[PDB]
Amino acid sequence: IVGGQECKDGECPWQALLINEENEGFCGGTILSEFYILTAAHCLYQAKRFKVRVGDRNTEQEEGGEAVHEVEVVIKHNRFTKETYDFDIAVLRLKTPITFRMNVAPACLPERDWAESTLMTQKTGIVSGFGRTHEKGRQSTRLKMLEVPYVDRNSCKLSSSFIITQNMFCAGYDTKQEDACQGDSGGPHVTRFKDTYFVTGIVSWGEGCARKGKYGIYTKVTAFLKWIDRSMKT
Amino acid sequence: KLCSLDNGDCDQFCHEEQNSVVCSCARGYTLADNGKACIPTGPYPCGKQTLE
Ligand SMILES: CCC(=O)CN([C@H]1C=CN([C@@H](C)C(=O)N2CCOCC2)C1=O)S(=O)(=O)c1ccc2cc(Cl)ccc2c1
Ligand SMILES: [Ca+2]
Repeated sequence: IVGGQECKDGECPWQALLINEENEGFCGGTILSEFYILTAAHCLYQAKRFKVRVGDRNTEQEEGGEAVHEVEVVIKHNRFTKETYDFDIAVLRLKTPITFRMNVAPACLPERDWAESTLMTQKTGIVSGFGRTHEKGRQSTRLKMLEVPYVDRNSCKLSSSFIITQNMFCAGYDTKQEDACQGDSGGPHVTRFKDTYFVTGIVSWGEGCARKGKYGIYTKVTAFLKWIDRSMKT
Repeated sequence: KLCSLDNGDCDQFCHEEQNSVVCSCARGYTLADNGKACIPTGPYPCGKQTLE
């Protein structure tokens, strides 16, 4: 996360982190239920063996809520393509169930029509992660969050050197130096409505981080609700 | 009108069916007697920041 702020106690409880053999994070995820994590399909080509960590806000100190979970099944969308990052979505089923507590809770899945008409028309959404704090910099030891405006679709297409498919949407700023970055991929984009948080996106890609005239591109979760429902029953 | 007017007075999901507003809730909640509010069925319901 470039710019933004720290998540305070209990404010980002649906955050998950994908960790490698060295206990280093490489991607984010969103807790959907006691057995399932939402992430980006492209993150699956970044480590041979990995686990999932939840309930963590500071990677440098033991806080009391941290839990590591092993992955039982990896369900990647069969239409994912590395060429364009279309269908950049995957669900992970864990071997053991997540025990909810302070800093550990799921985000809600919304219904498609209502989410597209009411959530995605709000002024802003919220992105979070332990990713790079600068395009060429290092990953954050603190969990960060950032309010990102929804961006007009035609404006986003005009600014982009890569295709924006029906399965993507844009959020962020034109010139203000705030955006998601490397290591945040797969993490949550949520929208608040009457104090309840609904998953609206997945951190996917960008031409660098926080560059002028460029936006953050997110997987459009509302187009995959039936797909997610199928994956969570198998 | 209907769902376009303050979410139809619904806590969460709003749908327009025939001539009237119909409210519903996310998995893990049930609709209250008033047909508008959403009640969590158990501890740590989806979408709520944690206090305890
Ligand atoms: C080594 C991985 C890497 O550098 C990825 N990052 C970006 C650099 C190029 N791309 C895009 C243009 C890309 O490669 N794609 C090819 C396939 O079609 C889709 C585009 C990157 O994504 S990054 O680490 O700077 C990065 C990653 C995720 C981001 C997510 C958001 Cl919301 C905003 C910026 C991001 C930057
Ligand atoms: Ca910690």
